[PDB]
Amino acid sequence: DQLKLYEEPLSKLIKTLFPFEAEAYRNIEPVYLNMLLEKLCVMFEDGVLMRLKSDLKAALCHLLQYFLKFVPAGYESALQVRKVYVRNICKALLDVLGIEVDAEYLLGPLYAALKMESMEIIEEIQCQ
Amino acid sequence: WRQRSNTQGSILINLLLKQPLIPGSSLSLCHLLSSSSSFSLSALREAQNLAFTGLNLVARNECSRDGDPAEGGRRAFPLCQLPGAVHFLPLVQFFIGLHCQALQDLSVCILEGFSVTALSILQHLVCHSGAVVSLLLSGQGQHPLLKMLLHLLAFSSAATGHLQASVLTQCLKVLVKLAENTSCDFLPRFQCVFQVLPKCLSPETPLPSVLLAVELLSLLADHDQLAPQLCSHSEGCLLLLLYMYITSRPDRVALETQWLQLEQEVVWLLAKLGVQSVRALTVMLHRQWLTVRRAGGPPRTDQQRRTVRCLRDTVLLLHGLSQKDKLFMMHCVEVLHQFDQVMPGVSMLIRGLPDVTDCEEAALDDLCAAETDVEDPEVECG
Amino acid sequence: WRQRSNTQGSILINLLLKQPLIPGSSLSLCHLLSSSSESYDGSFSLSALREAQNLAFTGLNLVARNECSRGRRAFPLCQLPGAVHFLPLVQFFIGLHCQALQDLAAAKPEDSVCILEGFSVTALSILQHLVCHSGAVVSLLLSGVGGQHPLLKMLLHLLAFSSAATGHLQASVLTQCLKVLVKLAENTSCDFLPRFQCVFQVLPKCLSPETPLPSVLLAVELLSLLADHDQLAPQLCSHSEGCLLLLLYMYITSRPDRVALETQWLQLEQEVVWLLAKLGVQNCQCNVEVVRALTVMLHRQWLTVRRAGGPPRTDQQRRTVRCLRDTVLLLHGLSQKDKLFMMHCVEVLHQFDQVMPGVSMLIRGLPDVTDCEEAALDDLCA
Ligand SMILES: [Zn+2]
Repeated sequence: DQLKLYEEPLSKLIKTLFPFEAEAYRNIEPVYLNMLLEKLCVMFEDGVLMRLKSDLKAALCHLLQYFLKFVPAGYESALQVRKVYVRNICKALLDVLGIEVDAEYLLGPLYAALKMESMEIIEEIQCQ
Repeated sequence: WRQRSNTQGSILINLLLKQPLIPGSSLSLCHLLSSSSSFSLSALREAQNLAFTGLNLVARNECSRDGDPAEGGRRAFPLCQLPGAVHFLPLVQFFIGLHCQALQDLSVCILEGFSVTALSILQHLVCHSGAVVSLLLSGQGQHPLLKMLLHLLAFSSAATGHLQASVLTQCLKVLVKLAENTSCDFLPRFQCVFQVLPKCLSPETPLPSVLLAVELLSLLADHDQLAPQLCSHSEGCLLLLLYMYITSRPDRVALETQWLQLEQEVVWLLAKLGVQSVRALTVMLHRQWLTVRRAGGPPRTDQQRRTVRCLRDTVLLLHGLSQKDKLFMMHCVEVLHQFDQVMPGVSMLIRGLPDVTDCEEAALDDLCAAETDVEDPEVECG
Repeated sequence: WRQRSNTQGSILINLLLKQPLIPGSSLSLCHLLSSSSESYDGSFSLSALREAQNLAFTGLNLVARNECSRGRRAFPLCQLPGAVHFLPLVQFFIGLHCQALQDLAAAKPEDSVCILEGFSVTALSILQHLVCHSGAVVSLLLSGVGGQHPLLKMLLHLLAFSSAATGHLQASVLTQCLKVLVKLAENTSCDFLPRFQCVFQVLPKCLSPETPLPSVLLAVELLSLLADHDQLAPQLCSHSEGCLLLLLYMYITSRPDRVALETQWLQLEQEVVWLLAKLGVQNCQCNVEVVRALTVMLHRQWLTVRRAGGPPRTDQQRRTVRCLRDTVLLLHGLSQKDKLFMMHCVEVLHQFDQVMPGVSMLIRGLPDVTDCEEAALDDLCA
């Protein structure tokens, strides 16, 4: 219930500070969002998706989306640092994928991650 | 709350040691020390060592700890004392002195990129220390960097170009930061820097400098002595230029989102002008009401949500002016058609918002210009 | 603790930020973060250079925000993440001039590799700092292919380069990389100790007489760190030419070129006696030579202290007399371990016999006397 009483304001703050619209990252300093990135990383190391009670988890996954697709890679931290970040991320996402009742707030994250993977693969096979 | 955000509450050395805050030019700070380039390596390396020492100090600086009870004053959000950036100030002082010397003569251009990176540096500095900004303002020519940055503002007010165009933006950033970081008592000594703002209010200045200037105008109008002094100008009490910038719309590459930021800042400044005590309001309401009325429901995008709130506080300002001054109605006759069409539209649209105010709503019930007509002749129509 | 963690992160970043780390080397951490680097540009392009540089800048931000907490590793320094993120830039700058030394060896250029080597001196100082308070980068290095870690491979490569010839730049960069290496050996565990066997092959060229005393001193410190391994302790002798022992003792006996003050001398001797104590607490002419060298060092120190007994008031004086104490205990250990001691020390035995009553009187003069050393002296009496 302690979670419940601030769940929806928390998610609203996520969506507002991290809107879907691109360029939303330019409003905030990249070191801010970089420490936010490592924060979300260590959160997924905690398996928050299992450890939390309310799936409305959906907000943190939407934040993960904000990081991945709207915010470019290499702006907050380096592309290798952000890469190992999202590596730990998607590994934790797999661990929680093994056991879940609903997938809607999780399938989107995986889609975004594999999408960026597809794009970088296309770039490294730019013409071959 | 034990780390006190020493790392965030510091200079943000992570920010100070980060890829160019400004767009491009790929700088970082001692890259400038690597760059051997107040005209000599003499005192250049002195300022470099002072800045490196100040950086090490701020890294080791824990001025505020566990909650910061030491920072006191009427100034809200007193960052911390942070004597470290004081030692970093001589480097930007020297670089901006070189820049001002390169500006006063009809030279080189790289110093100007170094200059704007130094301005970004200053923005970072005054962002995280109240003692630093207090000495920046206090120290006639006190703190020659302050007078020379005023001279930079004057140099950029004419013969804009592109480098000085960026200098406008970053210097307005640091001033509005210095202004907002200063208490009410420092506004009287900030009046000397405020004297330069009218040149930035010239019809030439680009939109980012314009919106930063409006922010500075608001910060100054928070003072009770700075507001009448700024309104003591000639043209329109220094606000005619601002109002005609609303109606004029000088830039087309400037996105209407940035224009909306400008508009909200202007209307909030004028609302503060009311609490410390028409053509432009009507034309911006015309554009914004067209944009919102073309949409059939609540703004799903954030930009149009801000546009709707802009409608809200703009009709607030309109009813404030009308109740304050009855000359509002014949200040409206020249734009009476725009007004009589926007007012009912924007009032119905805000009625579409479930939340209520009853003050802005009382304003709606007060103005409520309706039907804009009597009837049109149906005979020989179209 | 996390407070101590934040302080140690601040200490690391400060040791990175300062005046150029290695006094006299006008280059600093920035000297690497933003480098013009005019011309291996193939393996490390200018784009790859800026890539390593912003990798490093991000890592520096992280260690500014660091909270790295803490039998395998001797001291729980930090286990700091931003260290391996500096690892890109230092890897770049250390493969730099390593490729170039390799190319100049292939030719058998210099004007550029002098600057490259100054850059790498600064980089190796950064390496020492990031093995001062770390353990993520310290453990990651210890994880080789077998095989070796890439940065470890390149540093060992340029180490063999500088150890083969002790010319202009090689001596200085060698001193720096040996500092790095002794830090590694201090911060590693017994499992990674056999990985430094390649360093055991590179080391004879380091303990050559032509190498200056700071370098060989760091090499002796490294050897003493390595001695704590049943696999490394046997890696001393049974090799006729010197086995990194005959060379050490001919160095301490006949100091080459002696271009240093007196207290600079006997630093090697202190490290040597500590190393031999380490070996003891664990017949080459590796066994025979350490006898006459120890006697001659004890003799010269007994002269320098007997010429003016006085009180141990200067730090070099107490250092010399403590060196005398550990030296005579080591000589007693040498007499215990070998019987040919008296027989094969005859060429210098007289210098030992004259010192014997004087050294015993000095020892008895010390208000602190370890009974082991007293009885050892008594056994040395005949
Ligand atoms: Zn031997």
